[PDB]
Amino acid sequence: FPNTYLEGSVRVVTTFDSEYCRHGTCERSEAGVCVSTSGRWVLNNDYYRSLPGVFCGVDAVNLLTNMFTPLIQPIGALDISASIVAGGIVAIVVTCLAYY
Amino acid sequence: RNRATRVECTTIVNGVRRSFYVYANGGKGFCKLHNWNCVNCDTFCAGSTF
Amino acid sequence: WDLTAFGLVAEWFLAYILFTRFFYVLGLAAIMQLFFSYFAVHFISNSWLM
Amino acid sequence: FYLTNDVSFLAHIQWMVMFTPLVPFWITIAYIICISTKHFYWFFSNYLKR
Amino acid sequence: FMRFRRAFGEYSHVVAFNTLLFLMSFTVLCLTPVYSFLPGVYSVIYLYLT
Amino acid sequence: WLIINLVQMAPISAMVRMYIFFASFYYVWKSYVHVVDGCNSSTCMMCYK
Repeated sequence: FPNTYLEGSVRVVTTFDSEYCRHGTCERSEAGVCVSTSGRWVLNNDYYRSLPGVFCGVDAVNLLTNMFTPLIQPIGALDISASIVAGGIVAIVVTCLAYY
Repeated sequence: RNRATRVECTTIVNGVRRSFYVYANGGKGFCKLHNWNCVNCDTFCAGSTF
Repeated sequence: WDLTAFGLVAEWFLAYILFTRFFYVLGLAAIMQLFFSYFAVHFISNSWLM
Repeated sequence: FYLTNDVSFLAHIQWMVMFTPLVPFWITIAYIICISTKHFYWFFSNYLKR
Repeated sequence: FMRFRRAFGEYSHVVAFNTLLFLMSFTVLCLTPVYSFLPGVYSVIYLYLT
Repeated sequence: WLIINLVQMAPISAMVRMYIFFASFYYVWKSYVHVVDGCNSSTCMMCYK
């Protein structure tokens, strides 16, 4: 198992390049840092950086920069959480334009 | 629409134009195999469509 | 007992009896609906218009 | 902006149909906000304002 | 119904405003099972806007 | 790029199943046509004669 930086409802895991495995199935994961809003299992492998509530990146700054990746994605990538993403841009745009 | 039994047509033999008739059923059936009003179109007897 | 399927079959039979030029577009719509219901998912991604 | 509403509606529909799948999301949301502010003002004035 | 219609306008100013808050609360509740930290901050911002 | 996108649209099994569906429908339609209208080779007498 990889080292865990935090434990609980919010989980932060840093991994090397190895086939980390536990009771069940095994998969290979690239080295990096991963964080999830839920206590569910997380990995740097593919099919893991697709699930909602899961953030990943090469480093701490890389993860923070990649957190905004869906924002430049063409429309039609989120289904339910589109409203909050839209509002987070609408508020900034309306303020920065209409006032300043 | 048409109850005709004979149909006219022409052809050229030895540089002259002759004429001959083609027989038809006259109002019964359609024969979708060759979409023409035929009479027993499977026998080479006289009077059959050809 | 239930006989909805028999009623639908009878409706389809009566529709086929009253053949027109526009029956093909309805058949195409039906077969497309069946095909989309049967597979779906696989080739739908992005393209909200699609 | 420098067009009549009659052609403006068609222009908006054409732009939304054509350019949507290949443009960043924030551009689309800004377009929507700029189009809908003129009605948001009316709605807020007539049903929410004090 | 006319008496109720005449009486409704006094509370309509609150009835209209309640809808947006209800919609926002429902959306936040729907988004709970993935981001299990939202209810805490949402209550604080709710109280701040109150 | 259009060709690359088209070829990578779906896995092979889904393509095979979709081709099977259309082939089955086409063969069913051809059989239905062969039932009513008749075959060209009436010499063999088939079963409709």
